[PDB]
Order: sequence, then C-alpha cells, then structure tokens
Amino acid sequence: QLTEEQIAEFKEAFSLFDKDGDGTITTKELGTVMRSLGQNPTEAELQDMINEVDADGNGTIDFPEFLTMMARKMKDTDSEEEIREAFRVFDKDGNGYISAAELRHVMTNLGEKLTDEEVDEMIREADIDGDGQVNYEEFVQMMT
Amino acid sequence: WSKVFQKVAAE
Amino acid sequence: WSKVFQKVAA
Ligand SMILES: [Ca+2]
Ligand SMILES: [Ca+2]
Ligand SMILES: [Ca+2]
Ligand SMILES: [Ca+2]
Repeated sequence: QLTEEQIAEFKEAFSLFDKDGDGTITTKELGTVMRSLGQNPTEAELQDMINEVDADGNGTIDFPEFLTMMARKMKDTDSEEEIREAFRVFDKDGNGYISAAELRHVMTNLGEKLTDEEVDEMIREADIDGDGQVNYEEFVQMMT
Repeated sequence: WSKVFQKVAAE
Repeated sequence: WSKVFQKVAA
C-alpha cells in the first residue's frame, strides 16, 4: 500500500526518466538517463530493462506500470523487514542464532507451552547446516 | 513453525 | 530498477 506521498515521489523519479513528459519511458529515454550516470548499456540490455516492467507489451513504460513495480519492491522490502524483526526478537541474546532455550521462551509467548523434546524437533526441522541452532537464513527459509 | 508463520503473517 | 527504488526509499 503506497501512501500518497510515496506515489508523489515515485512520480518525481518517473519524471526524470520521461524527459519529454508524454507519460511513457521509451528504451532511448532509459538510455539517456543511464548515460547521464556514466553508464553505456547496449540496446539489447535497454530493451530487457523495459520488458521487465512493460505489463502492456506495447514497447514503453507508463507511470502506472512503474508504480506497480515500485509497490511490489516496497512490499518485498517490508516483508523482509518484518521477518528480520521477528528473527531479532526470537534471538533474545542477539548472537545471531536462535537456541532451543530461546525458541521455547518465544513459543510460550505465542501461547504454546512446549517441552525441550518438541522444541528440539523444531530445531532439527529448521537446521540445514547441522549446527543445532537456527540462523537467520534457516529462519527465512521456514518463513517462506 | 506453522504457528510462527501464522503469527508473523498476522503482523 | 531496484536501484531506483532504494534511492527513493532513502
Ligand atoms: Ca516519454
Ligand atoms: Ca507499457
Ligand atoms: Ca541467540
Ligand atoms: Ca543451523
């Protein structure tokens, strides 16, 4: 859910691509911007960057297509943030691994009175590197 | 893990 | 594109 202002500043950014103000970004305008920044992408690399975002198929990027893509990237950023925050909470002592002791304290806080045997089984299911603890990458895997 | 998933989705 | 988003997020 983009706010009004978020949209307003994504419109500003879009405007810096849409040089002639017609409401679309062509391959050539994309390449004008990138050469501004000291880059020199080929036509085929430019066309692929257009095609990544062209929901139409019509050759160009209108502001709605651009915003659509920026909202997806916002929602992806915001998911990860929530997952990363969850992990930090679970990792009580903040050493970057959830221990069985830490998982049991958290599980009770969700209203699940777990024994060590059940908690250790959770560890085992999550533990891809075998170290007996849940790292951040193992947590993210379980949350997908 | 189920419930952890449920809970984090709920936020 | 993700470059553009991270500039605007910041
Ligand atoms: Ca244009
Ligand atoms: Ca289009
Ligand atoms: Ca820890
Ligand atoms: Ca592990």
